[PDB]
Amino acid sequence: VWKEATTTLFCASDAKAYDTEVHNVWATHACVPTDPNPQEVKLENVTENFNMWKNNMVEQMHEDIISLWDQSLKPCVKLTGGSVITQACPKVSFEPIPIHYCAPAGFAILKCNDKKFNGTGPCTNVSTVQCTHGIRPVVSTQLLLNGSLAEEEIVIRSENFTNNAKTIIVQLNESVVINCTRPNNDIRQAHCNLSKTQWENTLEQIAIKLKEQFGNNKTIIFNPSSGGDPEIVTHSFNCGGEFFYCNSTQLFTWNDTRGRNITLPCRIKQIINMWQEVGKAMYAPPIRGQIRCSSNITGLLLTRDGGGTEIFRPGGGDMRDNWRSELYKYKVVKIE
Amino acid sequence: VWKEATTTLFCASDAKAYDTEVHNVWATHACVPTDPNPQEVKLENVTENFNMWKNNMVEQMHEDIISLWDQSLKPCVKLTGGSVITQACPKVSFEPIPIHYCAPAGFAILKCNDKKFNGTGPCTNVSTVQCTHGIRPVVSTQLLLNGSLAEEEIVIRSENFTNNAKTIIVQLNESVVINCTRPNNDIRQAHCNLSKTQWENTLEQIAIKLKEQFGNNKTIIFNPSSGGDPEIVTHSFNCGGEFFYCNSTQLFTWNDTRTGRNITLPCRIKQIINMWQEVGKAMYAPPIRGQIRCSSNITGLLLTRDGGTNGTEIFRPGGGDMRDNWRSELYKYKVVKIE
Amino acid sequence: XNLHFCQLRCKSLGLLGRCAXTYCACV
Ligand SMILES: *[C@@H]1O[C@H](CO)[C@@H](O)[C@H](O)[C@H]1NC(C)=O
Ligand SMILES: *[C@@H]1O[C@H](CO)[C@@H](O)[C@H](O)[C@H]1NC(C)=O
Ligand SMILES: *[C@@H]1O[C@H](CO)[C@@H](O)[C@H](O)[C@H]1NC(C)=O
Ligand SMILES: *[C@@H]1O[C@H](CO)[C@@H](O)[C@H](O)[C@H]1NC(C)=O
Ligand SMILES: *[C@@H]1O[C@H](CO)[C@@H](O)[C@H](O)[C@H]1NC(C)=O
Ligand SMILES: *[C@@H]1O[C@H](CO)[C@@H](O)[C@H](O)[C@H]1NC(C)=O
Ligand SMILES: *[C@@H]1O[C@H](CO)[C@@H](O)[C@H](O)[C@H]1NC(C)=O
Ligand SMILES: *[C@@H]1O[C@H](CO)[C@@H](O)[C@H](O)[C@H]1NC(C)=O
Ligand SMILES: *[C@@H]1O[C@H](CO)[C@@H](O)[C@H](O)[C@H]1NC(C)=O
Ligand SMILES: *[C@@H]1O[C@H](CO)[C@@H](O)[C@H](O)[C@H]1NC(C)=O
Ligand SMILES: *[C@@H]1O[C@H](CO)[C@@H](O)[C@H](O)[C@H]1NC(C)=O
Ligand SMILES: *[C@@H]1O[C@H](CO)[C@@H](O)[C@H](O)[C@H]1NC(C)=O
Ligand SMILES: *[C@@H]1O[C@H](CO)[C@@H](O)[C@H](O)[C@H]1NC(C)=O
Ligand SMILES: *[C@@H]1O[C@H](CO)[C@@H](O)[C@H](O)[C@H]1NC(C)=O
Ligand SMILES: *[C@@H]1O[C@H](CO)[C@@H](O)[C@H](O)[C@H]1NC(C)=O
Ligand SMILES: *[C@@H]1O[C@H](CO)[C@@H](O)[C@H](O)[C@H]1NC(C)=O
Ligand SMILES: *[C@@H]1O[C@H](CO)[C@@H](O)[C@H](O)[C@H]1NC(C)=O
Ligand SMILES: *[C@@H]1O[C@H](CO)[C@@H](O)[C@H](O)[C@H]1NC(C)=O
Repeated sequence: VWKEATTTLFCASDAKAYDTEVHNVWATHACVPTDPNPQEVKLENVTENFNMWKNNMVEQMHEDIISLWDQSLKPCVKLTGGSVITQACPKVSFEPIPIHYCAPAGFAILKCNDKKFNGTGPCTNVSTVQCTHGIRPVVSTQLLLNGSLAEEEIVIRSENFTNNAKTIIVQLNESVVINCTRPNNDIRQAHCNLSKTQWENTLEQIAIKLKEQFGNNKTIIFNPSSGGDPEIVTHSFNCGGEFFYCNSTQLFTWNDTRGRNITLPCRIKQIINMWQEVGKAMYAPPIRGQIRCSSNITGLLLTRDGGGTEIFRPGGGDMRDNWRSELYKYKVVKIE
Repeated sequence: VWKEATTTLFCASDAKAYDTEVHNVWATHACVPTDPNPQEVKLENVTENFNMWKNNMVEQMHEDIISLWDQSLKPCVKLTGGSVITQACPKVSFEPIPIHYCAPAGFAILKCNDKKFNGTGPCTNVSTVQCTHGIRPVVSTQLLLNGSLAEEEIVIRSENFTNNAKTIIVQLNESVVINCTRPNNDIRQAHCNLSKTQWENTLEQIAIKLKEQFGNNKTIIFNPSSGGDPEIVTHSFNCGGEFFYCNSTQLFTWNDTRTGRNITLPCRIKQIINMWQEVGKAMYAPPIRGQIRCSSNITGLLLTRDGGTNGTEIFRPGGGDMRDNWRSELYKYKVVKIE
Repeated sequence: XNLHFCQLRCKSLGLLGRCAXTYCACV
């Protein structure tokens, strides 16, 4: 039996050498072209244990996206461990592209195709792939954006549901579009719009899935973040090179008893807590013009308070869970 | 429920301030006196999951014994990362004493009292203790010495038996005494004696337990180490402050189908050792004169199984990572935060 | 463990090398 193994995974993408956008520039040097001849092979009569919570693929992707950001988005000033660095901090073009992860010779990527697979334990429908599907490396909190949808129904996953410290990764089966804009011509004022009925419908469906997990006798409540760094109190993300911090109170205030768009007030910030490592970075003020991103919300990161009522709040922070939300169906094994 | 948590464990012991033996000296400064008023409380109707393979108590003990050795046994020369240090390297008195680990305020040590508990999963007989039982921090390979015996029968434990890369920790239920001596008046030549019939009986009983795990149709073979550093190819240990490397071929060459009363293992006292504390090498001074002798209870073993067909499983002596030594005693314990 | 030197030495023995803590073990 092929054993799980850590190796040198390589990336593949449709990056273009003539595209100055920073993911493209990074991928042009770091990645090969997307597999022109993909091959999925069903492994008949194989059952394989997976563990999405202990998957080195996640650590590898994390290191790569850290490198992409570090090379691409230069802050004017950076503070880590009481030491300050300053450097040129030009504005850049920034729009994530799908990155595939591929196993080199001697190794295989196993993929779990069981429907509503919870992320750990035995998988009875296993295939090998040369590379993963293309994953856009979106760095964000609270909401998972532009990812892959669940096929049949919403799925919730946790390393341990009974442990209130463990993040719950929600995988939606229907996307909710969110359009975030800093309008052309307060240069830091921005907003996001999304369908109210679609969002409410989504919360209602997640609540059902949480009740399945925690008990039919439970009443499910969503409440806003309990506090901490602005990056995790707000839905934070990068749009067009600018760091958006969007107030998500309206997204996460809900119970099962009760305009047409939800509008989230946002701010573009120059001084951010870094996700790559503990420290702070300051960037230049916003570029001029319309700054706009239209994204599919495809997942959520939640925490549960713990203590007949269960309260859930937006979470995230560790971007490894973002990568995990896409990598959960894969593992790398050594062919022996 | 109360959650597993990492805290600042403190140690307790019967160390004496007047005893210049190095564990005693270390414990005199690092530990408190053994609990004069131990209290074990049964937690009625409580089932608790344990995971001996991910227990921070193990990491804490490991760091403590590293510190004990680093303070106590100074090599004349030490090579790490291509850099050389040299220093005074006095000979010392060395005889491990039992150390207890205790939880401070706000935390509790849970103990699993299920018989033949395999180390992971639910325990139905859980108690709380203020401190662990007294554990002698014996640093050794292949054989676990002066430890705690299983109560009713041999138990084997692994993080994953089907994974041939995972060490198998054997807990015996009957000790086998092993006497190791460098005779008074080749100063580096030593040997170990143990009962042949007792050792053979032990291998036979372990084999039965391995068969239980791997399949009745399997034939069980023990073979010696496949190689590597001498520390793990031999049964290595410290006796009287000297590093003994004992050839264990005779202990680990066995099959089910079959004179002398005692097994005599040839040993050497070595001055140049691969360090267990950290990757590097150290040189100590030549052995003291006089009889250097230790009589120990073999209470466990560390084994590896050869990966894969065809009907046969081969087991070899292993060890090396001293965390498994600590784990062999700490497997019934975990620390939780009282919340 | 020095894993490469371990792999180096064990390879010479016709075996794989792996760390056993800070020691080299051949497989
Ligand atoms: C196994 O999964 C693959 C991929 O989704 C699917 O095409 C196939 O029908 C599945 N097999 C069975 C027996 O369900
Ligand atoms: C997920 O599924 C596995 C196998 O069905 C099960 O053992 C586990 O308890 C489930 N819940 C988890 C992993 O949180
Ligand atoms: C968002 O989802 C739509 C389908 O509703 C799809 O056509 C589009 O490509 C998705 N966008 C991204 C960035 O994945
Ligand atoms: C999403 O899941 C719900 C509940 O299972 C189902 O009714 C709905 O059709 C699904 N939507 C899509 C687009 O698959
Ligand atoms: C899940 O977390 C709870 C609460 O910390 C803990 O009691 C339980 O042992 C955990 N379950 C597993 C399987 O580790
Ligand atoms: C988002 O933008 C698309 C076009 O980019 C538009 O069709 C849709 O109505 C917008 N949604 C909201 C909530 O503004
Ligand atoms: C589940 O619901 C029943 C019915 O209300 C209640 O009596 C019981 O205490 C609940 N159990 C837990 C663990 O909350
Ligand atoms: C977020 O919006 C709510 C209103 O929905 C407001 O009470 C709160 O002050 C806002 N948070 C911040 C940090 O401004
Ligand atoms: C989501 O994908 C769309 C299409 O590439 C892009 O316009 C948008 O900026 C993306 N959102 C984020 C947050 O990267
Ligand atoms: C639980 O374990 C303790 C300690 O070994 C023992 O004294 C007691 O009899 C056990 N209880 C049961 C019901 O086995
Ligand atoms: C060894 O075992 C004997 C009983 O067989 C016991 O009396 C003695 O205290 C043990 N010694 C150590 C160091 O554990
Ligand atoms: C150890 O377990 C065996 C079971 O094989 C038993 O026969 C033996 O009596 C036990 N040891 C002692 C000292 O009772
Ligand atoms: C420990 O025992 C449990 C049953 O309580 C079992 O599920 C688990 O596999 C055992 N551990 C190992 C390493 O086999
Ligand atoms: C045990 O190890 C084998 C071999 O690597 C692996 O196939 C299996 O999934 C492992 N079991 C668990 C529960 O991780
Ligand atoms: C070990 O020494 C003890 C006394 O210290 C003795 O009774 C026993 O027979 C010895 N065993 C061997 C194998 O020499
Ligand atoms: C260990 O002893 C055996 C004899 O049983 C011998 O063949 C082997 O060479 C010895 N090992 C070493 C390193 O001398
Ligand atoms: C079996 O063991 C005997 C002595 O223990 C040994 O001479 C013989 O070579 C071994 N053969 C096999 C096939 O195990
Ligand atoms: C085992 O314990 C006995 C009694 O304290 C001691 O004489 C002997 O040296 C110990 N063995 C080791 C290897 O520490």
